[PDB]
Formats: sequence, C-alpha cells, structure tokens
Amino acid sequence: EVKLVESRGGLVKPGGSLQLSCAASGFTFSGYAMSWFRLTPEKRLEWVASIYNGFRIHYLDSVKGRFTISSDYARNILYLQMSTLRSEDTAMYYCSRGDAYSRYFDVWGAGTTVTVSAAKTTAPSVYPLAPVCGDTTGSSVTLGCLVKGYFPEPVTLTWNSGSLSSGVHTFPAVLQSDLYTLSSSVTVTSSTWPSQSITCNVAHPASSTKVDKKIEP
Amino acid sequence: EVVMTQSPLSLPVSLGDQASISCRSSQSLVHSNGNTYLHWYLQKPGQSPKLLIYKVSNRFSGVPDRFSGSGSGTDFTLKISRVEAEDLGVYFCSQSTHVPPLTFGAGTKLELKRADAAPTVSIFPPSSEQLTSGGASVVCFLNNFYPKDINVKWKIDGSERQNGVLNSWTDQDSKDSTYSMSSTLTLTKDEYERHNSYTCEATHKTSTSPIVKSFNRNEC
Ligand SMILES: N[C@]1(C(=O)c2ccccc2)[C@@H]2CC[C@@H](C2)[C@H]1c1ccccc1
Ligand SMILES: [O-]
Repeated sequence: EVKLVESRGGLVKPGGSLQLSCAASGFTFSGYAMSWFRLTPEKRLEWVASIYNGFRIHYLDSVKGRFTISSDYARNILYLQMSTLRSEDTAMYYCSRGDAYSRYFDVWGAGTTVTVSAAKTTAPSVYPLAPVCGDTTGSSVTLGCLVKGYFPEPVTLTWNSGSLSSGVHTFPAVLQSDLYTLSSSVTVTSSTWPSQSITCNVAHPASSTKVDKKIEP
Repeated sequence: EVVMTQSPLSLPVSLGDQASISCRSSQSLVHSNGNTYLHWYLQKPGQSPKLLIYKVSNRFSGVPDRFSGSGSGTDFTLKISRVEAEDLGVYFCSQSTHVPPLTFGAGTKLELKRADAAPTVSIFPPSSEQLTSGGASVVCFLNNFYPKDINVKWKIDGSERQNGVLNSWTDQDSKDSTYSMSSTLTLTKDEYERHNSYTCEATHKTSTSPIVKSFNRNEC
C-alpha cells in the first residue's frame, strides 16, 4: 500500500540533539511537500516544517535555527534534525506528505514520541490510599493508589492482578518536579473490602520494577 | 499568522444525531489564485490525523458521504448527517492559504450525551509510607459525573488553598459515558502536621452547592 514508515523517537536532555526520519513506502516524494507536524502535551496540533522539491523549505518560527528538515529524494527518506532541544519541544511528532496542488495532507506516519527532560530513570513510589474513618461504610467503598515520582512514562497499573477491572479509574499522568505522577481509584461493594484483599500492582518497565501495594485499613 | 477559532470546543451528541462544527479564520482564506485552502481533519486517541475534507467541500477518497463541508472566506462548517460511534474524536480545521506557517484550530471534541450524573467524591489522607519519606499528598477523586464540566476547591483549616494542587481528567468512559477527575494537594510532611482540617469541594451543575468531603488529621 501507500504509507510512511517512521523512525523511533527518544529522550534527550535540554540542549541536546535528535534525528527523526520517515521512509516512503509505495510512492515518491517527487511532487509532494514532505512535512513534519507535532501534537503538543496540551493537545494542540502544530505544523513544524516542510520541504518541497529540494529548495522550498519552511520552518515554524519557534524552531528556526534549531530544527533542520531535509530529504533524500534518491532513497525517499524524510529527516528532521532537532538540535538545541528545549522542554517545549516535547511532543508526539508525525511526518506527512502534503499535496502541492491542493495543500492537504493525506498520508501520515504513526506518531513518534520525543521527550526533552533532564530527568534520569526513576522508579515510582507507590502509596496505598485507604478510605478515611467513617467512609468505609455505605453500599460501596472506594480505594486508591498514588504512583509518584517516576520517569520516564509509562507505568502499567492493575488491581488484584487484573481480577478487578470494573469500577476502576486510572488517570493520565501529570508532571511535577520533572517527574510523573499518576493515580487510580477502584470502587467495590462495602462487603468485599476489607475482609477481602485489594492490591494495587504497578509495573515500570524503564526501571525493571514491579511494586505491589495492599490497601489496608 | 492566521488564527483559526473552532466552536464548540466540546460537542456532545447522541448516536444518529446530526452534528455541526464551526471554524473561523482571522482573515479570508481565499488565495489570490482563487482557491480556498481550508481543510478538515479527524484525530482519534493514539492515532495520527486523518484527512476528511479539503478545499472547503471536497470529500477525500474513502471518507463516508455522511461528512460534508461548506462555507467561504472567513467562515466554515463541517457537518455529519448521522453520527456513528466511529466518528468520535477530535476534529481540526486547518488553513494553508497564507503560509508559512500552516495553522490549525484548537479542535472540537465530538463526544456522547447521557443523563446528568452527580460525582461521587472520595478523599484520602497521606499514607504512612509517603509521610515517612517527608511528603504529604491528599487525594480526592470526583468520579462518574456528567456533564464533563466541574470544579474542585481545596481548603486547609477552612481556608482556600490553591498552591500545590495538581489535577487529572479521564476521557469519557467508553462504557457509561461519564467522566472522572483526580485532584491531588501535595504539601511537605511539615506543612501537613501544621494543620488539621483537610477538605475537597466539588462544584457541578447537578447541585447548587458544592459536594464536600473532609477529614481531620489527628483522627488519622
Ligand atoms: N508554497 C508551497 C510549500 O511547499 C510550503 C509549505 C509549507 C509552508 C509554506 C509553503 C509549494 C508551492 C505550492 C505548494 C508547494 C505550497 C504548499 C503550501 C501549504 C501546504 C502544502 C504545500
Ligand atoms: O513554497
């Protein structure tokens, strides 16, 4: 078929450099405005740069002088050389081919994650969240798990090793002190807990750590 | 730079309903060559953007006829004749008339409607383990509510507390169409042991007054 095969992204420190790339599959760049776009952490879609027929090259102001877009029209591979990387450059990057005649983008590469941070691999601290006194009552009770201070993303969290899948809400991670923090809640009938056990299981592949925390009154 | 403004930011609909999304530019998108380079894209979670309509009203190959575009100059509209589950996601308009730079609207999230639901609020004190490390995070969950709009307020010993609060929101639940929120107030162990009354209050359209949950530290 017709597609764009993207390269792996990566983690880099501020001021560092990194190169992304996409190989055409089923077509040639000849005639297209090959470009790069990015979805920011705030969820805004931004155009980054484009290169048309070798010389029509354009850049977003914020990246002029730091990012260089280039193309190997012989091998049909698009490149984005990122240098002087800043924290604000953290985002999901996508390469896409722009029709030079209608100016739309039909073929897109899968998103490539780029993270700019000074943080070093750090395993999370997993804290159990037990209900306050007088709230363990009611027809149902809610327990929680706080996963704090880890890097980089992601972590995988389950309750009772997956047996407890319903009534769970695991929230998106947020940054604080350059490290990620996430939380998860699980709601069960007051009958179950505490008599029965409820455990929070957190895996963080980056640090090869697997932590289990039982929620006790 | 041309600014693209989309309205609404969130569009709740019921499956089978008609949907209409607006996009307006700060300047006419009519190029000097006579063309209007205004386009519509749809992006779903964990997926790349997909082209739906180009040059205002040209439906791209493979795109269902349920989608249609219109408008001119500074105002444009994307319409969906009959919304299907597969259509849920974020719709972006983009202009490529005045470039560089190409610019996009902030997007319109197409979501599902359901009956109103008050949030179930639960508060949690710092754990023994975290306190041993010198930290003290108080957590409050505001779960399964609808509509998505909600506000949380923290109070320490009765006074509003804005510093040290971090929030997180889930996407609309794929099973019950509700939303949930997590709010965490982080203090140092020192500060936590300096006060006693901790409170989280939720303001939602399902109640005139906020839903309050609280606890006293010295009680645990
Ligand atoms: N000026 C172009 C360009 O490469 C371009 C790309 C990004 C920003 C500014 C200009 C070339 C001539 C017609 C096409 C190709 C146009 C273009 C504009 C916008 C999107 C795609 C293609
Ligand atoms: O160009």
